[PDB]
Amino acid sequence: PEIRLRHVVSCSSQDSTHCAENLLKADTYRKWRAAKAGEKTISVVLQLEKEEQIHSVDIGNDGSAFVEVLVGSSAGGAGEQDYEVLLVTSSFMSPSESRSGSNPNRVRMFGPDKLVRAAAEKRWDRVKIVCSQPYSKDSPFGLSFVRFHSPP
Repeated sequence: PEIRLRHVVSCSSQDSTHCAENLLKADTYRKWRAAKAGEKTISVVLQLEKEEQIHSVDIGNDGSAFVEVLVGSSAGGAGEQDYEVLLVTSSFMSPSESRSGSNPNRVRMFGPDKLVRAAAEKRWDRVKIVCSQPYSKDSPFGLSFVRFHSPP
């Protein structure tokens, strides 16, 4: 079942139109992008409506070369050293593509086997997504969408 996202807890950088809020539902066809070109990495923390176990993760790219997903809890606050990695840094774009802007919109699905199972074993209510683009400072980058699913 698709996990429901309540609100955006924090965002390192976002556009006035392509803002973090756009990721709360994949339904929208709305994107999240950096306020500016040339930020090597950008970040958002999303709050789930309830604490849940994550089974699968779909990522719709939008100009990023790498994407990482970490999981955390709103309970007892949430520190830097507080987020567990759920999906290790995954590639969506090559240096060449990143430089030329080719295939920025690649969508990739990550099932239970491609997630780290220590983190994937537990329940969470916070979700941190980190996007990187070290190969090109020419354009704003981010995600098109993100879908989390609980176990069936």
